Amino acid sequence: SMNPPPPETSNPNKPKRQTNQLQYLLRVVLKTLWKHQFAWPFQQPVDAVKLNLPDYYKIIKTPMDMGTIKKRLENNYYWNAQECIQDFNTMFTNCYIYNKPGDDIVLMAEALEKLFLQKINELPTEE
Ligand SMILES: Cc1cnc(Nc2ccc(N3CCN(C)CC3)c(F)c2)nc1Nc1cccc(NS(=O)(=O)C(C)(C)C)c1
Repeated sequence: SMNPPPPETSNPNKPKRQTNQLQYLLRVVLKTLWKHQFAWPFQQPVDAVKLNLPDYYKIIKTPMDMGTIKKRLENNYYWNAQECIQDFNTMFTNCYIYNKPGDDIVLMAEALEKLFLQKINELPTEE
């Protein structure tokens, strides 16, 4: 089962703006998570062909990954921090939906999510 096209990272029809919270999401949240030892499965779209997971995109219909999020942030795709936080949450939820408790990938997601939430807990006051 073939890979779908990746999620968009630009869209001229979508409104957007720069906010101090979005800057933090790139400079602090994304850039820190990227360096975590367990980041790598989440740095690009899942390659379900290479992994021989032909049902991955049968089950995950709203895929999301940190490579996509990074590009969206660099490309000023978002209107607000909540939109970006939603993409991270989609990424984590997708992992917990597809995999079994106790799977290595779930342990990895959980560690990354712990760090994410620590960073979001310090999200600066808006504007
Ligand atoms: C984000 C995520 C969510 N859920 C999974 N699940 C999952 C399930 C089963 C297996 N394996 C596959 C091989 N097979 C023999 C045994 C079962 C499995 F490997 C993973 N995996 C995720 N990410 C990931 C993990 C590893 C490797 C890459 N590599 S990649 O090519 O996609 C890359 C380098 C482009 C990120 C991604």
